[PDB]
Amino acid sequence: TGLYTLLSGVNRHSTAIGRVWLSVIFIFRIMVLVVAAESVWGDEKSSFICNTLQPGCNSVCYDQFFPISHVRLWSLQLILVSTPALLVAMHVAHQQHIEKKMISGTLWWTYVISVVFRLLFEAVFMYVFYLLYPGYAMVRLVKCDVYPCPNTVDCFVSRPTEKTVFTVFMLAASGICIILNVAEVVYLIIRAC
Amino acid sequence: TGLYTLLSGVNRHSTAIGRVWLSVIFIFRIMVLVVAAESVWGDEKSSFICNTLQPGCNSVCYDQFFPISHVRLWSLQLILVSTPALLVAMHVAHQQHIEKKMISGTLWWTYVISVVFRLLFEAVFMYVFYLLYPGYAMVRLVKCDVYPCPNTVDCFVSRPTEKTVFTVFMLAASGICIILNVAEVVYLIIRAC
Repeated sequence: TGLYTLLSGVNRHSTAIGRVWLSVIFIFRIMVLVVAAESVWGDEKSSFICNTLQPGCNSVCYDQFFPISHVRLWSLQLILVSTPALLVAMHVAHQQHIEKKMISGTLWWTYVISVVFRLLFEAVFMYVFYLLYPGYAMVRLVKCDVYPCPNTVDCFVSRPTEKTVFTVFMLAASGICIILNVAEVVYLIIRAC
Repeated sequence: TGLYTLLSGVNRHSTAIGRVWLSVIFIFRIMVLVVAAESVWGDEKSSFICNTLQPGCNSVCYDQFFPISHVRLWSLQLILVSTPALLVAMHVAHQQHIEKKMISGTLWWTYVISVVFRLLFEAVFMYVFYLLYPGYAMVRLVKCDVYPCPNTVDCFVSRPTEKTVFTVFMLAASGICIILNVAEVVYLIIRAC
């Protein structure tokens, strides 16, 4: 869990919000993603079927309706969100090594910049999820007319309801993280002056 | 066999060529067609297969390469060739009935016109066979690119060699019939003057 708290962005300049609340939500998202990765999204493509005899229609319809899986989007979001925290940690380690082999304002500015970047990454991933999948709910039946499928064919999705439940969980966690990051930057600015 | 000789065109004005030679060739063609109709052309479409998974490609390729079967063409040719003979026979019966209830030149002209029409029908059927199937030989493998078949597919024909043999027999018989009809009209014209 120490690696997770390091990836969250815990810093010596962090207040209570960034040290005890943001890290817990980060670990919660990690755990939910680990639980839901291969259990429920494992057979997303192998169980995807369409009512047709046309060869190759299943693959093209699946690619049309799922350009990128939800789990991969969440994994990329977590990696990109955790990147600035470890960047700051490596910078701190470099500064301490330089001190050993031989100010606070630089640390403060680095922390606020990293928090802003985390907020930006979370916001852009929320926006791209909204673009790709406008509704939080997943439907049982989809209509596909991509070549080489003739006319329009019916295709059926695996586990729509469980995927909807996990999507709601993940979106709520991301929204809470965005709100907490905004509160963190506002609190730091207020404490500055 | 009497019905066959009636359908050949035997008339009281017929010479030896039309009475003993043409009728025999007509009966020979009838017998060969009866032998070859369903024995060798029976499974022409059910055994026609193509190397593909595309639904509907077998039927469209068969229709593209065999617009009308050889056996049906020969049957239509025989029916149309035999039509003028029975037309003449019915006209003779009508004339005899009119005589009973109450010249030779009319009979002579009707006979020559019927022979000319038989020659024309045989010639046009030979020409249409040449148009549809330029080569007398049938090939084992054909290349088909008709929609919905993707790209070009290989399709295989049933009994190409036996069909080639029977085609040669039928074409030779038809050519002999054409030559005999031309000889008949020339001989009748010569005897006229």
